[PDB]
Amino acid sequence: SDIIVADFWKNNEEILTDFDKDSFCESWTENEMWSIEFKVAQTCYSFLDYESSVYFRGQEFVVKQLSHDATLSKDIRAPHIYYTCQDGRQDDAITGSFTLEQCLTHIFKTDNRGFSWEIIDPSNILEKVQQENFGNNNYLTLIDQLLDDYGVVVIPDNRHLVFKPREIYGAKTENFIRYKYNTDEASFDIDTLSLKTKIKGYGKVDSNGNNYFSPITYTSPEVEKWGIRWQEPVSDERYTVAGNMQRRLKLELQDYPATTGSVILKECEKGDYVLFIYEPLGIDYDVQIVAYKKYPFTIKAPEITLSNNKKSIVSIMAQLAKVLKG
Amino acid sequence: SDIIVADFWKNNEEILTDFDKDSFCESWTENEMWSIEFKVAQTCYSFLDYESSVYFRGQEFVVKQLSHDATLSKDIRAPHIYYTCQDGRQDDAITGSFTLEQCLTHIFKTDNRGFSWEIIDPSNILEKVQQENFGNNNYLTLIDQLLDDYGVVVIPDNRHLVFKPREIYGAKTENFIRYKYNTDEASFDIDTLSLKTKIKGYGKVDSNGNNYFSPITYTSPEVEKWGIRWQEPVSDERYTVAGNMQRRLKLELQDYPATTGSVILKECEKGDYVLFIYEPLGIDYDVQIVAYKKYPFTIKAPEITLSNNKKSIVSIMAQLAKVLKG
Amino acid sequence: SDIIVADFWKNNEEILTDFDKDSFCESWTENEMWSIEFKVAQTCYSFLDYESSVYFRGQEFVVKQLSHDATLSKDIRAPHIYYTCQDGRQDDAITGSFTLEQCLTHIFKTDNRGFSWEIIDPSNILEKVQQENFGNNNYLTLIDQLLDDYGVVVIPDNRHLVFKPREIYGAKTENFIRYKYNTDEASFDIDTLSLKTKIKGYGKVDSNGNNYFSPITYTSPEVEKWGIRWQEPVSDERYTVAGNMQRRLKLELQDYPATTGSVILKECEKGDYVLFIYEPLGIDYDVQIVAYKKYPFTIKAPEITLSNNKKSIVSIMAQLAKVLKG
Repeated sequence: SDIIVADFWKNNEEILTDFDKDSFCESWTENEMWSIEFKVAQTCYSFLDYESSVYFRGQEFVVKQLSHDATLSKDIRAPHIYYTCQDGRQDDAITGSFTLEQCLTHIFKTDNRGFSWEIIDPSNILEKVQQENFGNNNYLTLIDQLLDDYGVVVIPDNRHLVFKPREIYGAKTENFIRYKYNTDEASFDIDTLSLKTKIKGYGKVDSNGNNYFSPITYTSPEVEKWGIRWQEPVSDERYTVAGNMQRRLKLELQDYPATTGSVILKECEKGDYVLFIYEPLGIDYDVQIVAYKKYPFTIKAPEITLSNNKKSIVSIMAQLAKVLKG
Repeated sequence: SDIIVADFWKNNEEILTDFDKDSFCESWTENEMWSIEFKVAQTCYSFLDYESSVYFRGQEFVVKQLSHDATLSKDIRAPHIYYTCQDGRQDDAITGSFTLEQCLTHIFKTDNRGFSWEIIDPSNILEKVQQENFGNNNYLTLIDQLLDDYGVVVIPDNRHLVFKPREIYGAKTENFIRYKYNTDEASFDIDTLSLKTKIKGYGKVDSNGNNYFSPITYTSPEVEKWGIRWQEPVSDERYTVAGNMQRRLKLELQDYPATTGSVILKECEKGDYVLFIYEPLGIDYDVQIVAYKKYPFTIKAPEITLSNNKKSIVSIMAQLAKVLKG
Repeated sequence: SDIIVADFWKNNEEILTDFDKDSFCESWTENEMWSIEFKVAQTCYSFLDYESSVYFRGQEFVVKQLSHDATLSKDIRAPHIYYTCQDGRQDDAITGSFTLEQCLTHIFKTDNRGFSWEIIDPSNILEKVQQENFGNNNYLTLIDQLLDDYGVVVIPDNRHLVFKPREIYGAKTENFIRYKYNTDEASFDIDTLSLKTKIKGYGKVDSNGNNYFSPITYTSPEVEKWGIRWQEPVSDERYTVAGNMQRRLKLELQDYPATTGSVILKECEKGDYVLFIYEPLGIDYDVQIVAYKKYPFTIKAPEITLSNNKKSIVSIMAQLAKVLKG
């Protein structure tokens, strides 16, 4: 449980001591942020400043924000080392039918900046995507594109990046929520504003205005419950053949009420599933762990965010704003 | 005055009883929202839940947001049935010189989803608009485009949609405001940040860079009061002939101070006009009813929003934020 | 120190008297706003209303926002006369390799609206920029483009506009801040989220996909301190030759921690430099005066904003939001 701090130049390293244990917070939100924040009061080299590394439970975080007030007090915000990949650019672009492996190779070919990667896909879920000018961006933006293109998640262990198809990210647990109303341990925002039961996927349109392939349709089994309601189609001008489009549609269709909540659950479990039972209507569906907030040096339980909201993290935060406002 | 509630499946229907009469709110804002919200406390089928219909004064509202707290309390927000047209998509697109009637026909040809429409235009104000790829969107977005293209308003009576030219939407009343300053019954934000007196309308430019027609200019009579000040021109690449452009310009020019206020007025009157007399300068101009907020089960007078702000509803809300802040 | 007010029509002019001296505020933020605001209580022509001119220390401000409450009180917000150039449009566009002088001439050729200009560049820093369709916009938007294209600042003296290369805007003062932590007189937000040490500049790409010239690279001397970290490149499709690109890159690279603070300093000094010494790491760099807030009729010292944040004024305000929140 010792925290280690090193200056950017790695000449001063020590155990961090003068920090507020109740301040100390580790926070993660799926594909948005992973950071630690804490407050230190002091009473003589530099160990903790901009660009210092802070080592906590086997992971490295780098000081990017730091306040100075005066004894003296500093409030640190340190994003996980993963986020430093944004310092890298791949200006070169490639076009063609490529695997995730070929794309990741493209990102890091000229300067890997200490990053490595692997793809875990033993069932061969993934397939090629037709890239057009893949590149000309910073490494993080490029990775984020791949996540969307291939239907994968990235799980950083320091600068080693593990990519997995969404299907094998998170396992079914034995946790479940029988939801009748909000409690101390579980509060949810639920709506049907985005409830849809059928969606189309369209590829490229030729110079004559004709489609390369007939659009793909994906229909939820909940079409029986709610009737046909059309989600905005996926339209991807790069696809001249269906490719992974069908799976893309199923990944995107919001065929259950958008449900986002903050819970205390009864280990690391990013992406793990909890069965959500919406009791008033007897409708059962999975919600996933999409965020956490830990105070590891206190007796507080981790605060977990569970969601099935496929739209966006901003849509998820809107729902949580309603949860917090009450 | 009985409210009726039916579940989505129409197997349970009843008179709604356990609701907070002071909570009960009907709100409308021109081309933005129309909803009811209320709170119900309970102490056994499902009647009121997601996708339930709530019938109030001859109109249908559908539960899309619902809170659950615990006795038990639920806060409902139910947009008018009109807004459910967004569940429909017209993926097909059409190009050509079309009437509003032809466009509306296009929207609902494959699946009307229970919607109908009519156009009331006895004076033949409306004309054709040159559409390019009209379609490929949800029904609400398409309708909103038509409102802008043709200079019309839509007035939903449940799923029956009445379209009217802006000229015959709202009549001149005998209400007037002699404005010297803000009172309990009328408070206004007024500015001249967007005050303009002349505007141009441009159509398509050809492959050589030449315009299909010379731009149309519309000059306010207030050019005598304020001098020439140029509004951002209308530019519409679809127009190869003037068409309805001149009228478009007059619909858009903000030739009076942008004036937005919340009033209590001394029936349904959406779009009706109130004469606004800006007393300090002796300048008279019309403001229109663009929103209301009713508490029908209380003795409170409807709160009305009057505006002549042609920019946007966000611009109108900015002004009201100033009214509310004081 | 007499304030003079004239109505828009210039028939009523007088010394302004019934105003709250503590209310009276002059505020400037670099290329964003320059205004006065004040409150007047009254107890009879119109002198002070919408479009009135308010003359303060040799500059003209025009009333655009005005509140009315009731004795009677009015809160005025009056942007500097410079901002009225937005009432002018240059619909015509030009393409070619042009000097700043040729562009400014283009803006004001048809109707100068009382504006004049001059360029002060005795060292001949400025050069031609390849314009494509320069024009078709309001005068302020066009000026703002030129500021970015040519690397210049505009310093309005009423409607006379002085343009200067960034190098000769602001001089080195003898003011310095030895920063260890925040005090009553100086509080700063500092981060390294945008810290970059190398950047590329790209021009036009031809029909075959090849660049007209090899990209230009600019490397900070701080690459020795922080390592190579790539900023988003400048990419300008108009450039078929390097032109002023190298200078553009140096103008844009954020090679020191983004540092924004509110200070009381110990005359007009827009753009003047203060040496910022970040004491904990012994890193010295310039910050510039980018905003002020004055209460000229009080004993309050001007509040100055110092920054070296090259991203945007919104990025600068974000940092100040952190300063204000604490």
